[PDB]
Amino acid sequence: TEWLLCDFHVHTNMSDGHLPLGEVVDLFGKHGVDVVSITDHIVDRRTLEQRKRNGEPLGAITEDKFQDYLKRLWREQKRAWEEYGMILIPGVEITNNTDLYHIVAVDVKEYVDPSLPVEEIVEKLKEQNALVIAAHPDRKWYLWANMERFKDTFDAWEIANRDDLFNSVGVKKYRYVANSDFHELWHVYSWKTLVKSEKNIEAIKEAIRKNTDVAIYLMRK
Amino acid sequence: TEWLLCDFHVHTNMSDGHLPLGEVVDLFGKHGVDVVSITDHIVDRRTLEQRKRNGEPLGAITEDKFQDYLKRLWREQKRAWEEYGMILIPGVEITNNTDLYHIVAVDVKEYVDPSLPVEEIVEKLKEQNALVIAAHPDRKKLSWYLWANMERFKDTFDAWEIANRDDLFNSVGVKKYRYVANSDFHELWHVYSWKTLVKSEKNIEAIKEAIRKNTDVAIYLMRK
Amino acid sequence: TEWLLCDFHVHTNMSDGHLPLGEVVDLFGKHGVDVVSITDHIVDRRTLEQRKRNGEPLGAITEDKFQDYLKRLWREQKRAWEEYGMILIPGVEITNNTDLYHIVAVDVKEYVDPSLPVEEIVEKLKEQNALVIAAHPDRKWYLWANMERFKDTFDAWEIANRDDLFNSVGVKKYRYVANSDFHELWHVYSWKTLVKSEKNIEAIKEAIRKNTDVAIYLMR
Amino acid sequence: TEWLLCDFHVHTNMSDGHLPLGEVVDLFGKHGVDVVSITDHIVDRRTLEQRKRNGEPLGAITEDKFQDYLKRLWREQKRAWEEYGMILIPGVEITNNTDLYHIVAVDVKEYVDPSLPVEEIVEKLKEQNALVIAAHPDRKKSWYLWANMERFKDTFDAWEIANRDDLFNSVGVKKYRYVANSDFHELWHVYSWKTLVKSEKNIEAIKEAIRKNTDVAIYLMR
Amino acid sequence: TEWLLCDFHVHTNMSDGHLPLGEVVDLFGKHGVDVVSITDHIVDRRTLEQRKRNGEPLGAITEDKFQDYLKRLWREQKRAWEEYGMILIPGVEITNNTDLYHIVAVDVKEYVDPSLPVEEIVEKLKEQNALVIAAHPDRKKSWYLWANMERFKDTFDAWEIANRDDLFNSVGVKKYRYVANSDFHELWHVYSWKTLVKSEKNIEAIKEAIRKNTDVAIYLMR
Ligand SMILES: [Cl-]
Ligand SMILES: [Cl-]
Ligand SMILES: [Cl-]
Ligand SMILES: [Cl-]
Ligand SMILES: [Cl-]
Ligand SMILES: [Cl-]
Ligand SMILES: [Cl-]
Ligand SMILES: [Cl-]
Ligand SMILES: [Cl-]
Ligand SMILES: [Cl-]
Ligand SMILES: [Cl-]
Ligand SMILES: [Cl-]
Ligand SMILES: [Cl-]
Ligand SMILES: [Zn+2]
Ligand SMILES: [Zn+2]
Ligand SMILES: [Zn+2]
Ligand SMILES: [Zn+2]
Ligand SMILES: [Zn+2]
Ligand SMILES: [Zn+2]
Ligand SMILES: [Zn+2]
Ligand SMILES: [Zn+2]
Ligand SMILES: [Zn+2]
Ligand SMILES: [Zn+2]
Ligand SMILES: [Zn+2]
Ligand SMILES: [Zn+2]
Ligand SMILES: [Zn+2]
Ligand SMILES: [Zn+2]
Ligand SMILES: [Zn+2]
Ligand SMILES: [Zn+2]
Ligand SMILES: [Zn+2]
Ligand SMILES: [Zn+2]
Ligand SMILES: [Zn+2]
Ligand SMILES: [Zn+2]
Repeated sequence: TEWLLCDFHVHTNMSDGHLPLGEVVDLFGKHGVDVVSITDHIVDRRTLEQRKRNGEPLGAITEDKFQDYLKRLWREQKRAWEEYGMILIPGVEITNNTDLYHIVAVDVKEYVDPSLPVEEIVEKLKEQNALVIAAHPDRKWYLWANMERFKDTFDAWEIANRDDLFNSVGVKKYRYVANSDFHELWHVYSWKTLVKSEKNIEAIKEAIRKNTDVAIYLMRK
Repeated sequence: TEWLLCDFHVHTNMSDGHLPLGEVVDLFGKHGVDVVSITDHIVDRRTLEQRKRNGEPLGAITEDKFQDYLKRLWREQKRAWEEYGMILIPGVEITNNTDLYHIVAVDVKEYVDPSLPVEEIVEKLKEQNALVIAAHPDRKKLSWYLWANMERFKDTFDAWEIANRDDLFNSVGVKKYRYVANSDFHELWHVYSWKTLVKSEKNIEAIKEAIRKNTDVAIYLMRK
Repeated sequence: TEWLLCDFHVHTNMSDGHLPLGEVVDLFGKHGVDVVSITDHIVDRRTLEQRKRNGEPLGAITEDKFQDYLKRLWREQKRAWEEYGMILIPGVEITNNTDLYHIVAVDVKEYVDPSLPVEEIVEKLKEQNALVIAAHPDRKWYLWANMERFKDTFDAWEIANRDDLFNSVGVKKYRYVANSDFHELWHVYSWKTLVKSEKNIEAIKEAIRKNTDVAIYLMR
Repeated sequence: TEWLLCDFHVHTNMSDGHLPLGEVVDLFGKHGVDVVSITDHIVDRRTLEQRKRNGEPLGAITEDKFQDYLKRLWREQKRAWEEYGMILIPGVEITNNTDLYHIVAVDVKEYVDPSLPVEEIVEKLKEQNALVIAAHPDRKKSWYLWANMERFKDTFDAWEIANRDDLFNSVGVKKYRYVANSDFHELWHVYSWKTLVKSEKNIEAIKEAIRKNTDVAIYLMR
Repeated sequence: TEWLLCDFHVHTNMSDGHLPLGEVVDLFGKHGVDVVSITDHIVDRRTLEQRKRNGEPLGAITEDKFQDYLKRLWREQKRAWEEYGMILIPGVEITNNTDLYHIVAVDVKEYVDPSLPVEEIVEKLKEQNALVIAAHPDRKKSWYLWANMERFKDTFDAWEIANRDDLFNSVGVKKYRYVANSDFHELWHVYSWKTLVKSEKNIEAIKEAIRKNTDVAIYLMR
């Protein structure tokens, strides 16, 4: 166990990020990030159809393309490791804009319908042995309004996002992670998670879940 | 360079803490803290006179007793190391309650008058090779002088408290200032608090260097 | 705020243009351009060494002369202003003909090695508070093959050059500018940039970066 | 003379657009377009007969209804100006799908038969003091106008150098007079290339400016 | 051409000012100064050696760090304009405490050795297209420039007629070209004499206006 620099909340142009998968990997890799998870949006059906009909970009991975999406991440795991000794973890941001809950899952293997209740989504992700994070809206909300309700539900809560800290997770002593919520280049510099863990995916998930050796770290230019 | 667990803002019953020094050291050592600074209060003359006048406790080390205070900590350095492999750094909290600024000095050697202007205090502390932290008032707390004037003091402090007890102060992070996180310990239960994790060799000069540079510094919430 | 006529991509005989600096400045001045950047080439070493070897002209400012070049441009800012109320901005075209990227920097202060990676080059230009443009090759290329990758990299992309529009910039809704890529007198008639901005260098760079009040205009 | 943002090529559900007239106006108004022309289709006889015959929608304003169509637009001129300070100009798209020329006319007052020769159409429109633009087929879609550009060099006040999200290099390379429009049918077509023109904010001044074409730029609304 | 409020003589903690660069900029920005030049000291060799030797602070930017100093100022040009619409101009105070001439240069691009003769300094600065001002010693403080005014009649673009809260009648009585600045080191020095100049809001226009000196006034900010 050394301390690893991690970012569990990162988007590409496969959903609504600015940048291609390869480039997001090169950026984080060249900046010494040890562990990154790609968490592109899957979206509730209302939101997706609202976008289709207004001719807006979907900004999401469709259920039909989700397998092809994970396949791209499976392949990038290889490049990320061989080129940077970086651990890339396939994930997803389960994004419900109708009921206003965004849930990040790390080490996902199957699509989960974002329109399902929070507990069913989470039970589904736990059946996949994914890590489950309550994401916090970025500075620029159902989970955060009902934190006591969801106390044993999530493995960790976002205490930090972009350049912002959220005192409510700390005050309640909840389990915490800190991520960039990356969409564009300059978001690479953000609060990150430092975790004391063997450098393998099961170990990393365990360490976040335990949350006894997890700190938050602000990466600056 | 392994990452070390650090708390640079800790008080004992020598100033206004609830607990005896020995007991504070034992508690931090048994909780596996790697670096602790004891930063008991020195307070401006006017505040002292006022407490003296109201017959309330001084809650501070007097100028006359400062070397005796340092002498207790130097002996505590020995025990801290022998019993826990812990680095105790003598420090102080320079407490101006008249003008409302609290400055934590880590690895202090000489008394400095808390009444002086901020930059005079800091220049004095730099001559001693002490690490100089801008302390944040705790949430159980007025408009505080350093925090109202952050841009003015940006090149004055080696670090600002981004966190204190169980609270985070987003202003530090938003501006990307150098940061530390401490307990501001007074009571048993303040041991469980935000702390600083720093990548550094386990020696006092190396630790101060790491904090000043502030590129391998994280914050860490110690829980029961 | 008035809309300004700008040309951010212009060469002189100090690199590979046909004309003297003074004459290029007058030409643009007299045709009523509000903002012009002189962007003479600096070239990667491999390409310089090749030309040296084949006895071909360098067509570039050498690293050693780069300050003397900018010096000439500082002096021309004074004259361009006094004579024509025109804003001349020192610039450069970072020309890598080994890996085929040309990068135009507006309000450049220091030489940047064109042999560096694109991202290193750009981060260096941003450190100088320069405006960074993806030059498109004239109709008579690594960046254009990799536009998605460089989306957050450039402040703007050439959507037009000489008399040619490049549909790919627009189709992608990328930030755009339009310039002459001037080398010859007749290149003064070309696609140019109309930008709504205060008439000052910082304001202009900001308005190109924002790109919300930027149009293209054909000078005939 | 400030620079006005303009769209001279917009359709409503009165021809083959998807949207109510009122909506179209509200959409352009609230996006800060200064000048809009509604240019619904009128269509050559042969095409209309063919459509009637196949039971297809006409997607055109009939000759019988043309004046009612203009009346709908005159009333919207008032609301466009009052609500948004926007100049709405009644126009039309003269649509010959038999010989393949689409001609956009801005500030139209009378119906003109799309089956007439290009040149006779343009003369009829110039007798009405209408601005006359050669419309370029949108990318999604051999066109007569565009195949015979030299023939029509002095025929049109302007050619479409841009349409929806596409640029057509042929107009610029020839250094012809140009405008850029949305060719709007669907809600999302409001984000398109548009024309930026330096002009007094009135319909005669505007038509004059496009015609001169020396203070005309194109502008991508995103 | 409206009248711009200007301060061409301001120091930061990078030389001997009390305040961070960012603060200085924020202070002038929020007080509505239109144009500021940061003019930290560069100092003659002999003075620097003397200071090193006495263990005093250098209170200067070294030749080695000059380009980094300018880089700090270029980045602040951007933030000054974006946050305040203020023009920040990189400058310098050429400080010869051996022969006693202080020369302020506005829009500087290269380091110039303060140990050079007055005239050689000014030529080097005019080769950079910098504006060149004779700085007047502040009152709190026999100076070469001021003792030899006739000698330097056509040497400087302007002389300091005012500094902090003091006016120097010698410049006006001679009817020389003038500017008025704060010579800022401490927070309270923002309230000082300043220059009001009728100019287009750009650095070349501004330098030209001061140089002509026919639309330049002095203004006490309180
Ligand atoms: Cl989020
Ligand atoms: Cl999001
Ligand atoms: Cl405190
Ligand atoms: Cl306290
Ligand atoms: Cl030690
Ligand atoms: Cl090119
Ligand atoms: Cl070229
Ligand atoms: Cl069409
Ligand atoms: Cl159509
Ligand atoms: Cl009218
Ligand atoms: Cl002075
Ligand atoms: Cl001084
Ligand atoms: Cl400027
Ligand atoms: Zn997103
Ligand atoms: Zn989200
Ligand atoms: Zn977000
Ligand atoms: Zn997100
Ligand atoms: Zn206390
Ligand atoms: Zn305190
Ligand atoms: Zn406290
Ligand atoms: Zn305290
Ligand atoms: Zn060339
Ligand atoms: Zn080129
Ligand atoms: Zn070229
Ligand atoms: Zn070129
Ligand atoms: Zn249609
Ligand atoms: Zn058509
Ligand atoms: Zn069409
Ligand atoms: Zn149409
Ligand atoms: Zn000074
Ligand atoms: Zn001086
Ligand atoms: Zn002075
Ligand atoms: Zn001075």
